[PDB]
Amino acid sequence: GMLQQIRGPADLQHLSQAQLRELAAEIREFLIHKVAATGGHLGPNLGVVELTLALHRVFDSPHDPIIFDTGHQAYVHKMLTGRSQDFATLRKKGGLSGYPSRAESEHDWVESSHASAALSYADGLAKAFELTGHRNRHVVAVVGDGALTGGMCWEALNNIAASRRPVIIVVNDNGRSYGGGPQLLFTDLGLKYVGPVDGHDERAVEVALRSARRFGAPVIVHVVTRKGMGYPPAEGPGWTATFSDALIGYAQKRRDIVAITAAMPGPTGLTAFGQRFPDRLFDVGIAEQHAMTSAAGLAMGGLHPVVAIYSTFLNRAFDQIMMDVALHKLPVTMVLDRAGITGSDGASHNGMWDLSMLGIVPGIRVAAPRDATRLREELGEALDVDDGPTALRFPKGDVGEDISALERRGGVDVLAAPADGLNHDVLLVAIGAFAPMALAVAKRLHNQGIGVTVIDPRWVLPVSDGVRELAVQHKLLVTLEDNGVNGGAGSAVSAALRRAEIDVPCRDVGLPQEFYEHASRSEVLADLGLTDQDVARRITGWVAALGTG
Amino acid sequence: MGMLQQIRGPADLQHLSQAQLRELAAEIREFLIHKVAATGGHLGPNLGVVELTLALHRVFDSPHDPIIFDTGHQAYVHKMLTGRSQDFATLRKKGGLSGYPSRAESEHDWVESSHASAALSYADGLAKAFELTGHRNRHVVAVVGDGALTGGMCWEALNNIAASRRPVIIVVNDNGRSYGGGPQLLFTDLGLKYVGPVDGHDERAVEVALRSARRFGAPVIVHVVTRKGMGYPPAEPGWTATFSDALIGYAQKRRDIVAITAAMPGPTGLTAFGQRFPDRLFDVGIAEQHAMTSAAGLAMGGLHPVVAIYSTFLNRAFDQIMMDVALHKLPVTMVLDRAGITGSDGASHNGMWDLSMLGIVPGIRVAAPRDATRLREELGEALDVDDGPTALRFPKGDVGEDISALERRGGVDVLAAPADGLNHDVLLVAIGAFAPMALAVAKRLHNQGIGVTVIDPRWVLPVSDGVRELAVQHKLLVTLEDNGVNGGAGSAVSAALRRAEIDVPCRDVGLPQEFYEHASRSEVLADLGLTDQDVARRITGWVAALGT
Ligand SMILES: CCCCOP(=O)(O)[C@](C)(O)c1sc(CCOP(=O)(O)OP(=O)(O)O)c(C)[n+]1Cc1cnc(C)nc1N
Ligand SMILES: CCCCOP(=O)(O)[C@](C)(O)c1sc(CCOP(=O)(O)OP(=O)(O)O)c(C)[n+]1Cc1cnc(C)nc1N
Ligand SMILES: [Mg+2]
Ligand SMILES: [Mg+2]
Repeated sequence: GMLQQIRGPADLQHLSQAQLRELAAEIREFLIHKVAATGGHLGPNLGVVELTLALHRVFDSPHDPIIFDTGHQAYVHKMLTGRSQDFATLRKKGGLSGYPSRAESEHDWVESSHASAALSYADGLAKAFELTGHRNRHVVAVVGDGALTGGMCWEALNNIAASRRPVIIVVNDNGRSYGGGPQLLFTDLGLKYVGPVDGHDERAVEVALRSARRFGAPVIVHVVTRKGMGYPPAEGPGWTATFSDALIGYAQKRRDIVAITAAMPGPTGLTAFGQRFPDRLFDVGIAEQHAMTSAAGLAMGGLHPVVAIYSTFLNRAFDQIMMDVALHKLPVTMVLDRAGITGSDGASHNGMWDLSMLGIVPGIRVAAPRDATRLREELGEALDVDDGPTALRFPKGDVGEDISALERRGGVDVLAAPADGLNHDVLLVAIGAFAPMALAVAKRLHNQGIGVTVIDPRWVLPVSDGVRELAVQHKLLVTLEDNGVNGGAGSAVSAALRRAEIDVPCRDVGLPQEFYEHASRSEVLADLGLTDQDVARRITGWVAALGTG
Repeated sequence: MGMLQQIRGPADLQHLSQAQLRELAAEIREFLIHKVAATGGHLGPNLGVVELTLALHRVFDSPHDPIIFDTGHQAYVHKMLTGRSQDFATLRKKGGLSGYPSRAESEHDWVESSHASAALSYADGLAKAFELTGHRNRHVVAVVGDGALTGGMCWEALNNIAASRRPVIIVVNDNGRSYGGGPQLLFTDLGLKYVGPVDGHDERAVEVALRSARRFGAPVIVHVVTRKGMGYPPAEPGWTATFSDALIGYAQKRRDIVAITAAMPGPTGLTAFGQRFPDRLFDVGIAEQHAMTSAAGLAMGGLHPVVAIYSTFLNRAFDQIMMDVALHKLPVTMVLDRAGITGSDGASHNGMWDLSMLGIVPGIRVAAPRDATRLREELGEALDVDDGPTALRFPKGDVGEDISALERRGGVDVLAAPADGLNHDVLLVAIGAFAPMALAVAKRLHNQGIGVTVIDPRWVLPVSDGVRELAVQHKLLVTLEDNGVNGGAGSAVSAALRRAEIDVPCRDVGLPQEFYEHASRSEVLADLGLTDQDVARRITGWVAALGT
């Protein structure tokens, strides 16, 4: 049993090639059984077993930093750096992170899962080691073919190529046979190129890595791997499926609708759209910037693009939404799935920034579906906005059960009104998927004699006349949102009331503006007090304090 | 008379002789010098593309063939050849010709954004649209400078363009080398057909290359070498100077300070820093994303980077600030010059987003200097924050005399207090460049018998204890900021008060969340009612409504 004997990378040093073959087979058996139980990125990690062995046989981590781009493929790295006994807890609260973690190991450097950044870290680290006079530190960046489609890699390669400071660029390419990688050639950029190397020939990978280190300047080592290598399998109604079906339905009648994904046609629900309309689906790679600006170009050509990008990753396209789409008043609809807490993938995956970021965009119209019917209606309304950008945001998981409104008042859906004998005390503005929690809050407060109107504004931005009209009829306004509080929906509602000379007290119940550790979505929300029990308690205290000072 | 006056549109070039195009180029240069020299416009970049622009409009049929300029500051010759040569007396003036292409001005203009490196992405989308709508024989031409080509968007776009035979012609206008600011990487062997290098001042040779590209039937790169300022040798007391001097002084003692610019060492005040510490200045090209994440890597190696990027361009680095710097709690200081209204470059240049964008970043610390001494002071404080990102933001132009405080309470500077005998009616939270306005507003209100405390919070984010402590002592809080109101400083102050159970009425006096047309900074502010007269009037109304 060799895996159990690996205390750290140096224990690989004197293994025979036969022993390394046996060890790699032990590693695959481990991954298959451990990751099947916890969930996680099985396929990408099976693909890098020999690559990771070779990296830790040639380089001296962390004196030689091994930076994983995206970081979802560092399980083998963790198993070879003292953490093989920790995988029962993988991606669980308090357990092993699904990405590298500096708190777990000195061998881990970058915790962000946002792709294509590794080479930029590498350039800065190499610059730092020169400035501090550290001898013989070899920065190694492991970059997938998908990550290599992102613009950050081009900026970093241009900067790296301007210097003889050694950076070793390991391209982990599983988009081709020895797929989702670059269409552009990177054999002739002006940087030394080694390969293509069979990334499941462990000794060949070491030979190439050793040649790269000897060269003493920037070098690209192109390694070809197979996703899921060694495991054939790898080699409840959700919001996504409701979106997919609704988009197809609208596009059957409207030929001007096109769809764009940044490398995630399946997860965004666009695969089925492309099957029906193959000429109207574009996969631009891991390139959210180009997704949005190419959408602007499509709209300048008369089309109405639907850009489906998971909330957190849309951060990369802020300036394109602002200067390429909004400045030109172009009809681009953005669909942000995985909005709000996602939980298991940690801080860099939670979609908790979109309402705050999109709120800076002049004239933007943003909707947060509360259920399946409202996702279908609001998508149709967005597709009917022809003079500027629109966005829909909704969480991962089971679609919310339909909640029909008591009445619609200036675009706002009234979901609950104060019961007879109770007054209009609290206006609870329920954003998106928090409608059920708001209704439960209203029932608890009812039992305490506190009258609550629950509304779903539908179109959260801009804040509508209906919200302002109902706000003046209540004594306290509470916004409940699955988004960071800073610049979020609650702050936007407060700002709109004050602009309208309405000074009803407002409170912003949302996610504190912090980076969250991995846990289940329900665990994160409970730890933050985003439960109907805790929210009702807070509102009780605010109501009792009214006029006390 | 001359030929330029006879050019009604591009087709009037069609039958000119080579000798005539040569005379016309010289007339265009003389015109550009007459109307742009010493005005603040982009003379050099436009002198560089006289022959290129003539050749483009001799080969392509705009706008059936869209000609998309990257950045757009080099489209003056394009405008002269598309019916606007009589409009240059108004260039970059309120109500006059834009400094960038404008769809309202001309069917020949497509992209109005000045943010660089986006043209090829527009071009990919446009080519895709023409295919989907069945338009024949529309050749999309993107004119991309060598500097713009250092931006990541170009690589994403070229990757996508290369996946299709849809005709996109990539005209690289390279003035970073002689026939530097351009890519270090080669683009001769990307898998895309490459033509050149072409002498960009040989108008005939440029036409020959463009015709070869136009008939190729697939994407093609045409590499044209131009000389910035061709034909005009001269083209061939500021906040920024205060920053420059302060940074050099701190780095003399702190060897761990490094500076990074995204292709603007001169305008950001970093040239003088590199001259003193040449190993500690990095120019990463037009690559704000790489600037921030390589800053993260430098910080991971034990250094304290100072990233100087103009406010509006920092939008491009939002996710790197968030997931590469802030997530790792790294000590990177961001210095945002041209913060607030800049005016003459129009909507895509005003630095009116940074307080709103930065406020989303968990834990961030953001300062807005009110004067030179506070820039020096707050920069030093930023450099001493070792556990997360800091930012300073300040406006273009000259810095006036220091504004002295009456006292500092909880980090907040009290600039004025209600006169003896007046009540504490208004807390006027003056952000950065608007401290003089706030003091003028307070004097007007004083004459009306309204007592105002004016504070400079210095560190606007997070909102400080001092702001909360003073707010409860007043009947009204007004935040005055040179930033968009949505998610800006005023909304942040309001949110902090409400989180602390303080319901004192707050008003957010800032820039409406709109894209502004070009005009002078003072004109934009006046048009918005951001003057001490107008703001005092609004506050008078709010105070009258509260009574007491
Ligand atoms: C179970 C839930 C787990 C969610 O996490 P995910 O969605 O699996 C992940 C890691 O995140 C990835 S990997 C990936 C392709 C890598 O392709 P590539 O680099 O070739 O790697 P490979 O696996 O082939 O080895 C993409 C597109 N994403 C999302 C993503 C999108 N946009 C940006 C800027 N950054 C991202 N990080
Ligand atoms: C006096 C007021 C006028 C301000 O306007 P500026 O600052 O001149 C301008 C146009 O903006 C430019 S041009 C330029 C180099 C172009 O280099 P290149 O493409 O090679 O052009 P060329 O050599 O032909 O001039 C750069 C860096 N900037 C700023 C800039 C920075 N970051 C981003 C994302 N986008 C920008 N647009
Ligand atoms: Mg891959
Ligand atoms: Mg140039």
